[PDB]
Amino acid sequence: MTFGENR
Amino acid sequence: TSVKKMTFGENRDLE
Amino acid sequence: MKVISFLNPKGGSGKTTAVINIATALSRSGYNIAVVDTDPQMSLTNWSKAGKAAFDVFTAASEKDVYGIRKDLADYDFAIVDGAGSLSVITSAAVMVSDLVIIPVTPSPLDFSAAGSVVTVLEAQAYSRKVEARFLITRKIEMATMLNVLKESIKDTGVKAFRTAITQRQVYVKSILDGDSVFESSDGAAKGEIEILTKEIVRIFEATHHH
Amino acid sequence: MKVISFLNPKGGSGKTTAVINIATALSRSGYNIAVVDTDPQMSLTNWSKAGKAAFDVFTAASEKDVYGIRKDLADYDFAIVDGAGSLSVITSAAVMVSDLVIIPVTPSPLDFSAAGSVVTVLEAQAYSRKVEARFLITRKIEMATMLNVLKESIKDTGVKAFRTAITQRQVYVKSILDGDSVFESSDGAAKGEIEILTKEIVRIFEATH
Ligand SMILES: Nc1ncnc2c1ncn2[C@@H]1O[C@H](COP(=O)(O)OP(=O)(O)NP(=O)(O)O)[C@@H](O)[C@H]1O
Ligand SMILES: Nc1ncnc2c1ncn2[C@@H]1O[C@H](COP(=O)(O)OP(=O)(O)NP(=O)(O)O)[C@@H](O)[C@H]1O
Repeated sequence: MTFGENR
Repeated sequence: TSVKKMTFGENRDLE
Repeated sequence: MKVISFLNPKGGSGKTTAVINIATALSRSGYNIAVVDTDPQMSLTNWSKAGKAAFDVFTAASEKDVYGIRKDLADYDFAIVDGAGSLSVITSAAVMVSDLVIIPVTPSPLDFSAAGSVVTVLEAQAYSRKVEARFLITRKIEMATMLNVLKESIKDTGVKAFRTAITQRQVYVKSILDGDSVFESSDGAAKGEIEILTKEIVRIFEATHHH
Repeated sequence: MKVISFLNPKGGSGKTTAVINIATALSRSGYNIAVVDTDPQMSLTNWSKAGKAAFDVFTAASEKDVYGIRKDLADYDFAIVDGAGSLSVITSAAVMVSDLVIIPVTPSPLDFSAAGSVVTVLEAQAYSRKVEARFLITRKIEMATMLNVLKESIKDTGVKAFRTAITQRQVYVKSILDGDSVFESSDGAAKGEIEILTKEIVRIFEATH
């Protein structure tokens, strides 16, 4: 999730 | 629902 | 005349599928629509050679064919672009000559990979001529988790996204196998959303007649 | 050491998602596996930034890094390449240094297009060193009408496939959304097929031992 927001 | 269901497979095969 | 593009350098993003169903929805609504296929594999074209489409189909051999669209398909009402699945100049070309850019993204983590690409070529174009843009959720599955993980990504970018999304349905696929679109079948789950999504696009150019 | 490659220019074919679950399954059996990420977006590499990974990750700065494989990853029992979702030099580089080339294809017809350009790169390599080839049906769905079309798309090319198609399940997605394979899930429907698909992959190397 943490990286999902990032993209 | 009808018409061209094989003509694509047929050619995806040719490619 | 207005140009419209479906650009997203990633492969399973449903660009082609969207273009067809959306274009049909526009033609059967009165307008005259011409579509330009820019795929080196000519999937949309290979499709058009079978059942009669409701819009006009063309085929590009290079970016030379895209840069001159405002010239060739000028008598038409809308020019749609099925962008190449590659990270080519087509994405660069398209934006250069468009009144609207649609970025198809799917509910997945590996899909938002080069979706960010298009966004920067538009901001980069914003200098010479402001080009509108909207993201398009596609193959929307039922996962609140992933939907937010994308929804958030679609926000940081700084661009809008159509209130409606393209759901995943075995019809959107089954229809391309035969040769029809989605309006050549009784399924009313899709026949509706496409029609609603299309009504949005019409509103966008409605605000260009207002100002 | 041996090299397995997953190539297909088409981006909806699940090349990245397959590798994660097959290589993960390959490590659990006692094998030391290493995977090379050639996608310019580096997906199999970002996903693995989650620690959870039974294999080793090596990113590719260019095709020059895909070529000198046996000179570097020579210590691993296996080296697997996440294909590039673009028509490029990658496909050409891979086949040249492989012992097996797996080609993911989906039910959707227009998803088989580039299945061709690849099959003709192998036909070229046969002149120097024939590279084994197999088609891997992924994201399968019970669509008879649609699967006969894909069943035939393969036949013509004249290459064997896999009696174990990777099915379409939500677990193959959520698992990746957190940073795991499908072996980190209660879901046993997926772990099954892969454990049987992987077995197949090894059989190709037994006939020759
Ligand atoms: N709304 C949808 N519902 C169900 N299946 C879909 C939908 N949109 C796309 N698909 C399927 O997913 C695949 C990917 O769609 P497609 O439009 O071909 O992507 P692209 O981005 O056009 N692919 P490419 O031209 O290789 O970049 C297709 O083969 C479709 O069959
Ligand atoms: N067996 C499967 N079940 C469910 N979803 C799948 C499966 N295989 C692939 N997908 C999904 O389909 C999308 C495309 O898969 P992906 O593995 O990213 O393709 P790629 O080959 O990685 N694409 P590209 O990098 O453009 O070549 C992803 O969002 C995956 O989550």
